[PDB]
Amino acid sequence: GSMNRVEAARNVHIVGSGDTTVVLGHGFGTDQSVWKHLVPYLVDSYRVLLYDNMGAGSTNPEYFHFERYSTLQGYAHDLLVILHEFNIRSCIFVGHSLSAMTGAIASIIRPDLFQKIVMLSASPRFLNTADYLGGFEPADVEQLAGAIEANYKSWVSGFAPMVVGGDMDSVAVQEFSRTLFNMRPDIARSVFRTIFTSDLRDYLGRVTVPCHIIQSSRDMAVPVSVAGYIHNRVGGRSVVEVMNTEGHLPQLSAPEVAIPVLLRHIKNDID
Repeated sequence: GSMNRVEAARNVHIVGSGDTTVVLGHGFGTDQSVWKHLVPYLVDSYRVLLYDNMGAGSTNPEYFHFERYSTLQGYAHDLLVILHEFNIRSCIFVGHSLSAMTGAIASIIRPDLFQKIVMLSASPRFLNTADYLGGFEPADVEQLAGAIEANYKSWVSGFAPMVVGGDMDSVAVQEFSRTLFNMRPDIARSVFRTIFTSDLRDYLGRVTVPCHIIQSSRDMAVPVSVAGYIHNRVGGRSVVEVMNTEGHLPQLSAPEVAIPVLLRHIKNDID
């Protein structure tokens, strides 16, 4: 029989039912399993579409890293293809980390396909300027970069607790290491470079669909002022909620706080 890796790389899964579809995208170093504490609460009222991105599940029988994955613009394009191929008419897009920005970029092109956007732990740019506080100076970025290919075994066990926060013993920190270990060393490096070189701040003014902007109050990757930045720069209506939590992946590490906030913003329009 013939072969096709585009279904396998995207790894599209659909579950539940309803008039509205909710699409779930994820951030660097993880996969669609990050939404495990969210999905059970959506299925009664919504059809839920999950997908994979940012080099997730590299070590497999058939995973070639395509050239559209060199930039975030290509991921955004690939998202629009997914929406067309499953005939989505209007959708509630929920994006974690930089998949929030890929969703934002796609909504500029086809705002009719998006009812709203829900951003979680999102940032338009990680690196600092004189005027803009991304959260990282060049030293910080290269420090993290340096250890990635020297040993991927030791980098993951040091990086994973740093991003997620709290103690290392938790299942959240272990789950993130597990998904990190599915990636290859070389693919994670090229993806890492794309993350920290990315700058999407100019796009924000073009976004016209409603955005709900959610994050942890102590995120090592995202200063609290970044939620306000996005809020002031988006072109349509928007709202901000800083949760009183720690970590870049609060849906996995603090579900008791994160999940109810996500459900409110998904189910209700901007009141």
